[PDB]
Amino acid sequence: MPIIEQVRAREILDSRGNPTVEVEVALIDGTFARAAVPSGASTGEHEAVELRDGGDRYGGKGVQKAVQAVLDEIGPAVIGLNADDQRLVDQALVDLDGTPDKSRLGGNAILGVSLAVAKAAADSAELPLFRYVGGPNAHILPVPMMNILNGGAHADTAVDIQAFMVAPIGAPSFVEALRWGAEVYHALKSVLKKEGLSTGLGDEGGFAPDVAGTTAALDLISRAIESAGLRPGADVALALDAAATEFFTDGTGYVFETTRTADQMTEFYAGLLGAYPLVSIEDPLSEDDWDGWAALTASIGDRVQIVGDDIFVTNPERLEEGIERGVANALLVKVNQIGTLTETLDAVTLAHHGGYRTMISHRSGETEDTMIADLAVAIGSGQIKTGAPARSERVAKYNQLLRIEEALGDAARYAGDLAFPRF
Amino acid sequence: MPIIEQVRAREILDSRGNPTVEVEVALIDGTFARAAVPSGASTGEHEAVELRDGGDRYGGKGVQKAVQAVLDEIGPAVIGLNADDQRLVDQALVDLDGTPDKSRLGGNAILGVSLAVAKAAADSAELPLFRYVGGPNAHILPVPMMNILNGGAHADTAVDIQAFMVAPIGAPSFVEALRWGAEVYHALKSVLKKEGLSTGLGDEGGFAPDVAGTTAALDLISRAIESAGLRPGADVALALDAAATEFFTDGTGYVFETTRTADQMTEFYAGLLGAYPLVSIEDPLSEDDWDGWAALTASIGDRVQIVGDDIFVTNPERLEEGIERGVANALLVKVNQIGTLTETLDAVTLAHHGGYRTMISHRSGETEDTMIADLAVAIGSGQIKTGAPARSERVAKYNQLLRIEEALGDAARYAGDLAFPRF
Amino acid sequence: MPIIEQVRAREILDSRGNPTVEVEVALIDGTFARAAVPSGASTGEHEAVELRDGGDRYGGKGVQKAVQAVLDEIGPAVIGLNADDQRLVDQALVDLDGTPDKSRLGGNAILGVSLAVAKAAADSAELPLFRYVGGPNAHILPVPMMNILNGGAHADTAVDIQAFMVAPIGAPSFVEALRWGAEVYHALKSVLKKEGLSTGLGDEGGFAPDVAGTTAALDLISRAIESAGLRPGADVALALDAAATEFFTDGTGYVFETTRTADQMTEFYAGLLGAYPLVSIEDPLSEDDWDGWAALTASIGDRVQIVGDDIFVTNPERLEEGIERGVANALLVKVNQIGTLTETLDAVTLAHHGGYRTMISHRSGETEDTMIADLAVAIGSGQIKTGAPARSERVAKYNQLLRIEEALGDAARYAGDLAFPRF
Amino acid sequence: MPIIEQVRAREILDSRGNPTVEVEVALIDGTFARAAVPSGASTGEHEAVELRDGGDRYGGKGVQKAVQAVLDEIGPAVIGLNADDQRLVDQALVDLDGTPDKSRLGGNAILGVSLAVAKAAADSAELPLFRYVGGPNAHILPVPMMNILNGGAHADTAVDIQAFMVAPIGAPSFVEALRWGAEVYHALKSVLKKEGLSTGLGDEGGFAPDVAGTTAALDLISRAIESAGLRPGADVALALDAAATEFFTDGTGYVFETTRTADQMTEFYAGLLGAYPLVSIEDPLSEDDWDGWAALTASIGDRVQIVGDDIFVTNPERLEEGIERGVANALLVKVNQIGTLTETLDAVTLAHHGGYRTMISHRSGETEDTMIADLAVAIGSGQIKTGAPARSERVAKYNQLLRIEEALGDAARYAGDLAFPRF
Ligand SMILES: [Cl-]
Ligand SMILES: [Cl-]
Ligand SMILES: [Cl-]
Ligand SMILES: [Cl-]
Ligand SMILES: [Cl-]
Ligand SMILES: [Cl-]
Ligand SMILES: [Cl-]
Ligand SMILES: [Cl-]
Ligand SMILES: [Cl-]
Ligand SMILES: [Cl-]
Ligand SMILES: [Cl-]
Ligand SMILES: [Cl-]
Ligand SMILES: [Mg+2]
Ligand SMILES: [Mg+2]
Ligand SMILES: [Mg+2]
Ligand SMILES: [Mg+2]
Repeated sequence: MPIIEQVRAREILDSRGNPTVEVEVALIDGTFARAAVPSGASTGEHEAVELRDGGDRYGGKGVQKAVQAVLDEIGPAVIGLNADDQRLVDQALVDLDGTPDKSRLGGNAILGVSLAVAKAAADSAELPLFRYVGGPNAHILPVPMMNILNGGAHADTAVDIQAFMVAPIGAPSFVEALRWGAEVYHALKSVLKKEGLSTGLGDEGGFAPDVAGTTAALDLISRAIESAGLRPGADVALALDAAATEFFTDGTGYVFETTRTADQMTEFYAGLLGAYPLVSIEDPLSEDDWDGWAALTASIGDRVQIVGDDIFVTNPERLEEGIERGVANALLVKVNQIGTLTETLDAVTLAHHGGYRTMISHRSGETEDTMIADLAVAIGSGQIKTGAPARSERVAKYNQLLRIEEALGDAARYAGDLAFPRF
Repeated sequence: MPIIEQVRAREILDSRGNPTVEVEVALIDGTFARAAVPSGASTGEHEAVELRDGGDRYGGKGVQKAVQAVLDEIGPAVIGLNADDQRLVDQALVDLDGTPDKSRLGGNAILGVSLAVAKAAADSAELPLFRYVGGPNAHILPVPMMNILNGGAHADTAVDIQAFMVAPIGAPSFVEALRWGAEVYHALKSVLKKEGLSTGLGDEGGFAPDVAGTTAALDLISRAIESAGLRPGADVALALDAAATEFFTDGTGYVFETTRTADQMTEFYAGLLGAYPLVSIEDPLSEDDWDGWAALTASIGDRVQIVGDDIFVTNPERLEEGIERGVANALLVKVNQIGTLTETLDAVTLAHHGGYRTMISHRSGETEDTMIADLAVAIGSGQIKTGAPARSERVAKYNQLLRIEEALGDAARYAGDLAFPRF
Repeated sequence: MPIIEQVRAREILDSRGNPTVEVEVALIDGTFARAAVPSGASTGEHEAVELRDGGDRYGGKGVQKAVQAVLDEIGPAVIGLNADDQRLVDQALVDLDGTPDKSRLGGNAILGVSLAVAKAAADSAELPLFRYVGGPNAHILPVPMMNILNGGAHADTAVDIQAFMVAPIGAPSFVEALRWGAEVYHALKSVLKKEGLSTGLGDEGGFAPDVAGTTAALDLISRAIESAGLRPGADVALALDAAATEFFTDGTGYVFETTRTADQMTEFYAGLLGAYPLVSIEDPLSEDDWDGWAALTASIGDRVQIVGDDIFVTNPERLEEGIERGVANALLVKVNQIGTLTETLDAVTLAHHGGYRTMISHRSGETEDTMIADLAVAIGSGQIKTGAPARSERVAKYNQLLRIEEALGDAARYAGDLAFPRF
Repeated sequence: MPIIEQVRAREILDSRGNPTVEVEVALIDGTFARAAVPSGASTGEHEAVELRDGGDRYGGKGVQKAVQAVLDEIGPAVIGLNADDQRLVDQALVDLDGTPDKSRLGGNAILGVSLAVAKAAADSAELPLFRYVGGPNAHILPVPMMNILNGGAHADTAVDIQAFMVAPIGAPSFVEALRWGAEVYHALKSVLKKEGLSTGLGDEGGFAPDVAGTTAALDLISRAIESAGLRPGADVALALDAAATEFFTDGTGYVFETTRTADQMTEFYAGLLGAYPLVSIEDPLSEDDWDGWAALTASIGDRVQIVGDDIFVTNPERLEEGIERGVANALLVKVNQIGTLTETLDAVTLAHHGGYRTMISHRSGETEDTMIADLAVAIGSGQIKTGAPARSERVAKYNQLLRIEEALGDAARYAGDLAFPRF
């Protein structure tokens, strides 16, 4: 019987050396599971609240209050529940907290317990996590959307686009797709050395060279793909996270490379589509620019995937508003933006039912936890955004997808160019 | 370890007294599961082939060849496989057969093994079948689309529409929705007695009274809903299976109540939408009328759900062609039209990803097997078509949904009017 | 019974996106364990040989030959052995290979199997890995020697010292020591931003700012410690990896910041000891400069720990030669330099018996594997070198030490300033 | 789970027929273990206190108070602890007692519980005791230091040296080394019969013939080695326990064979090194003669192992003082001198880290318990002092080393002449 017996939490460090929550759940059958919670560098206004300790300790970023909340309140509210009743457990966490944004117990305390319970349920059932969450039909390995060059608020350069990604869509399999991603990243390291540009890594393991702007960054990436013996677009296509909220002024406009309107940003993005093998653009406009996004999606949404991150925050409520308004055609899925597995899967359901694609995403503050790799296959997103093929908080996810591919055998299918029908 | 050890089959009878396949699978951990295969009265041209024995025995409808195929060939090909690898098992069945339409081993032999393996995997994992297929997020109880009055090729009347269904969309829960369906069906029995019309049941448990046509049948149903103390549309809405292939002549047109064109049938259906609280119409045109369907879906598809049954036959290939052509907005899901659980779930995936709704369906020849009730919740269709609340091959499904609702507790949600946003 | 039943290997990626070996071992009692192998960016001449595939794939760095060697040859030679007989298993791996430097099967294939077997033995015995390797007396949490600023061959600067580390020796506990390391690293990020220097990370997660030389780097670190509210030396002391082989010419001398002799390098190092709270210096001279090292150890060895890395390569044979010659007073312990757990522990034994201290070390190419954290406590080194508190291939080790500290309860002791009696 | 459930004690007799403590521990998984406590004939001033009953019974040497202390107080303080947490259990015993020298509960009550818990933990983990204490690297069989001729306070003769030992350093294996020890002991019996000297045994199973002094005793032993067909020094070397405290007067000097100073005793010992194949001398000076020992160790410590017994009493505190002062180069390890396994292993750690060798030792009052044989291999001392190859309280240890050698197979290594690099 997979009845919850014990729930504990501890403070560990994330991949930027800031504290985060790790939760362990033990079931009465001796099943033990452990889940760690990611954290964003900068966050959407609309995200679930992380409980942070304040004061001097770790710059105010301690999570001892979250840890105490798991031991004093969450444990006692969920011990005796069946870990298979993920929706009951998640509803009891949400009711316990009693707030819209999980500001009392913290989204970080609550997601910790939610993910650990799911992991314990899967172990008890003797099923791999992808198969317990997705059922026996879970088999699709995601195209890895790999951040290899950074800009925006995440850089000390004149590039305002936050992330430049490669997507090995033409690969026959996920094992070959990871290798393609790795070989282009290694060749970009060599191209950067040869141009005398910096090869220091950012948070996501990508390079942050000081370059002129968006097209200069895309040209270096294209050179890297060719240098790896691969064809841009057919083999390795491109994607962006503009994260346009970071360069947007409330009620004013987009300060980009020139102040521009939503419609001008769209002309820019349209220009990039004509010049480059772009399959996806994330957050091309800001998190509350509902009019701009609708007009942009109407303009270019037939030609490229448009991903809502900060505009949706993995929230069914804000995503429903977007589907209604014809805003974006894809949802970035961040479990810690919403706080429970159940609410994450309701958002994925709302998207998938509504014709929108999904992309599972890391946070800039990640851990050795690989659960999003299992999530990406469980929900059959066909797309994952979990960093450069460097820094093991990113690579551990890619290694877990290798293991999932191997375990599926001839049942595995790599999403490849079927993730992006518009390209 | 849920390794397949034994696979046996026997000939049993379906709900019309014709033979069908039942398969039992035993795993090395002592797990035992049993699955029975439904059969259609009349079938789509494009369905997986049922192996039938021919000769005198049971009118040519014996399934001893299918039973022998399970023992001589399928068992030996899948023993030693892990029952958790549903896609490997289904691929090995499809490769074993080696034909497009499963004409060598039979769709009936193959689906038997496929469904029994899935059931055995769920038992081994100690999970209810809905939760093993759908994962921990499976929680949505379907609106029951209950056939209470028949016509077409299934009748001796002037009604050409095959099925008239009630849909208790306004109910707060599936337990109340089943009761509403039952009380309207009982009141329709009383209305029919009072009009001197026949109360003999058809295959699906609905009545087949000799009435004038479509609007006469809808009026009697509306009287029944009011007689039960319920409001037509707000509480109990209406749906149809025209099954228009049954009154279509190849290259000619629709002989309906008058020969009509696809566009004329659409004017008729449009007329019914203005006069009646219709939420869904299945097969309004014939199985290969791709032009007619596109024009109909363009005309009324914003106003009502349009379900493809015979046009799609639960086939990813034919459904892809429909999505491309803007044909229908819903897929009728019939596991035995395609032959494996895996191919059924790929069709559901293709639909759900593509913005199309799904409705799990019985066949006119059903069994005491309740697996489609678990399927409807697993895939979160929000809709099931499994007969009148009479004849236990129909009622056993409704009873299994009660048990699933009870087991989910406060996690259960009834789809209600959210299954039909267009109404 | 912990009899080895199955041995498998797969190619995964390390923290620099290059391939490495991961090995899984299953025992007949159902115990399953997984071990990943690290890889050095540049290597000592004397290290165990890594089998690499060559050709185009992953730049020649594929490990498919190593993976095949684990499946074709190692598995068959160790299945049926008791996983508790670590020395028998390691001797059978060494005899199987039949070469001095493990050049036939590869140090990477062999260490994979060695570490996985040890992990499986610990799981079977139901003991944490630190307690199975070190016995019930294992309780000492290491001072973390955290690389926060890089130079040498690992940089594009004028600093020739490869690694600048902080050592929180004055902390009351490992949990406080990790926090001190994290807060100084965060304050160094702020000091670097304020001097307009690069905050891109190197392989070990440290910063690589373009600075003048050794004393400029030490001054920035000292500013960071003070900025964190900590006292240099008393709270946070300093350590170096000169890696002097990287700037040494065979038979010629040390090109450093000026060509210098071994004795001149020693005058430099002696100067740094008078000016800075240095507790340790690794590889102050080159890997085969036996005369230089003896004279340096005689000169300053009473005043500071002198660590042999490339001079010893975790080899009992080369370490014995050093003890005999009065060369160094500490051994850097790198399991993959020697290839088996058993030979690693014989080197630690030879050192500890001989009055030499040990420091467990990461490689620049690391994985999500945390086994060296368990090793550092098992052998009671009191010292570990496993990166900056950034990049989870480094932080996962620090998180595992937190978990080990918590599990020991009041039995835990933090090595603190007792790791460095000379300071 | 190896949780302590029951702790009982009984009074048994030691090898001299005096009472001692035996402790049994039962764990909740059904593991049962038994440990007996040795006792010294005469003791160091600084040893842990043995609780003795006083009065008439067994000459005042009853241990009923110790037995009662195990049942009334120790059991209740350690039941519910994990037997794997040896340091927590030992700390709880030390805190319970609350005294420096364990004078309240008794070192004999406390060591009984400590050793039984360790044995129970090893059984629960299904590991031999040497492997549970020493980890998988424990493999070194000790040179047996076998007392074959006695003098001092342990005799009625003019020999003031307490123990004359043979050390079969040249043997290829422990099985051959035991045989060499046995054959020399049998030949010494024959040499003694032929000189008309007594063949009655002392407490340690050695002979106590009435001889002239030290050189007369060494000559008889040398004759015995030759008579066995072995070469003195190359095959069988010699060692001494002077136990010089027994012939030392507080503040006065050494009454030996002549009153002598520390420096004169050293001239004597130096003379014996020139004339005889001596590898080790234990307690050459008295337990508090810190100046004498330093000067002696400076004089001859390069030429022979100098073992501290009564000067260290297996106490980390007194051993630290010796390492600081350059006093001795080896620690005699007597678990009952300190009272817990944990404090014994901290003393071994302090020694081994500090370049000092260890020799595990029996007490003159021994039992059928063989645990020190497992300890000697666990800590890889390479040396054990556990009597003549006569009297089964001595031989049971040698028999247990045979069993440990056999169980290690080709992983076993005999320390041989590598235990004594100075010879
Ligand atoms: Cl919820
Ligand atoms: Cl869309
Ligand atoms: Cl998707
Ligand atoms: Cl298939
Ligand atoms: Cl649609
Ligand atoms: Cl649906
Ligand atoms: Cl070896
Ligand atoms: Cl030294
Ligand atoms: Cl050390
Ligand atoms: Cl202690
Ligand atoms: Cl020494
Ligand atoms: Cl030793
Ligand atoms: Mg974003
Ligand atoms: Mg139909
Ligand atoms: Mg180094
Ligand atoms: Mg003694």
